[PDB]
Amino acid sequence: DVSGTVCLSALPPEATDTLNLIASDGPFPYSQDGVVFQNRESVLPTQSYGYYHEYTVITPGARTRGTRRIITGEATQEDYYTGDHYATFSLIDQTC
Amino acid sequence: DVSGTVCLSALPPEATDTLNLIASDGPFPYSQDGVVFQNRESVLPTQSYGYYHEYTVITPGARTRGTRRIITGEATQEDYYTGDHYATFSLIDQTC
Repeated sequence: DVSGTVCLSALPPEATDTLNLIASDGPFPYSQDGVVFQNRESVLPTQSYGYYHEYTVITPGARTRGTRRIITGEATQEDYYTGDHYATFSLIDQTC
Repeated sequence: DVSGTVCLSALPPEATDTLNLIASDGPFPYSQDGVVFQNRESVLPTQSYGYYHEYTVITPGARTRGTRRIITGEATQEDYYTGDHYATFSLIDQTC
């Protein structure tokens, strides 16, 4: 289940950075940016393989890619944030 | 993010000195000159560890290393100036 909606303004600023890169199709900072997200644990609605893609949201100060991601679906503005390495997701509302 | 490009001629003269030392591979005045800059806060573009190195830009009169630096990247002509101890950066344009 998607745990609600979150305003874009409420997320870390790097989430805005990631969305702006998704809009331009990159170039992306990481080679893993834009891979398919398999939705293994069925947290997001079930779709055919390839429907969802994942992108890094940089965490300043982290030594790795960290745990923050944006997952896109194919519908307009269907963008989900996770800050906990895919345990929970929120739909992003870009209007607030 | 990088805050734009600045001509070398518009930076303190000490920045020209530091760039000349980088071109000759030293000798450098400070022991810390040439160490890797980790880019921990993700202000500069994400790159592999060791892509960036740091060099002192002397501040006249200072007893310490002060707050001015050049950060080199591995690409041709990729040099960044900070006058505020890594909070902000500008790309240096050696052509002007």
